[PDB]
Amino acid sequence: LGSNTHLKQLIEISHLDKEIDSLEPLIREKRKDLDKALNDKEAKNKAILNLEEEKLALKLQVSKNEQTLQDTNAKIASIQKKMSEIKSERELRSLNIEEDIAKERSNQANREIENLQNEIKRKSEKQEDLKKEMLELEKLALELESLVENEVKNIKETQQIIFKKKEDLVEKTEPKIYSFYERIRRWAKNTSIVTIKKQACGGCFIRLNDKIYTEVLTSGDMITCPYCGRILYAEGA
Ligand SMILES: [Mg+2]
Ligand SMILES: [Zn+2]
Repeated sequence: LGSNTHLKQLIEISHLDKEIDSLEPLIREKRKDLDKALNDKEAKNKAILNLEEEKLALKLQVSKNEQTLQDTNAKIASIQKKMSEIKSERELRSLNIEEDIAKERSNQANREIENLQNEIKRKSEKQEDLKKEMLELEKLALELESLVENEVKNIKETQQIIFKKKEDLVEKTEPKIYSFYERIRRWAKNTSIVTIKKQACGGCFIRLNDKIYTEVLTSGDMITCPYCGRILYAEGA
């Protein structure tokens, strides 16, 4: 089926595969502060541009309010002109009140415009803030980058050395045995070879029946789990 020396050979290889893989989180850890700075800087850059779209919409409102304020003031002017020419003096008190409503609407527009302009200003202040933060983050990225990339390069060279060792080991392995390993590794990755714990597959955790548990411990072969297909071994048999 396999044989214990073939099992040994695959255990050595599978450990070198795990080494190559488990160094991937290491590269990520090494980059964490640097990637954080770069990603925060990009997020703040987007926030500046978003705030610019909001300032644009607000500036459109300022302009719309400004047109109605122009209309309102023309109406005031027109009411006052009518008061000058008058007619009688029924309407002097009447027009004073017409004018008063129009004055109030013009006071509302002036307040609304001032309010919008205030919101615009707060956004421009926030933009200046973000811009300063972006520069601190660039300063940060530039500091971290020299070492981080050297550290990562040294780690890559280690994965190559590990792979070179794998080549040497694979070259000494019965091609059929290796391929049986690789076929399972396609889907199972680094849970390809597992130990028995309790009486269950160390990979799918479903209890192995008496016949199979005995077979793994007693016989000098290499057995696969009947539920998931993984290679199984007793840590010492
Ligand atoms: Mg008056
Ligand atoms: Zn299993």
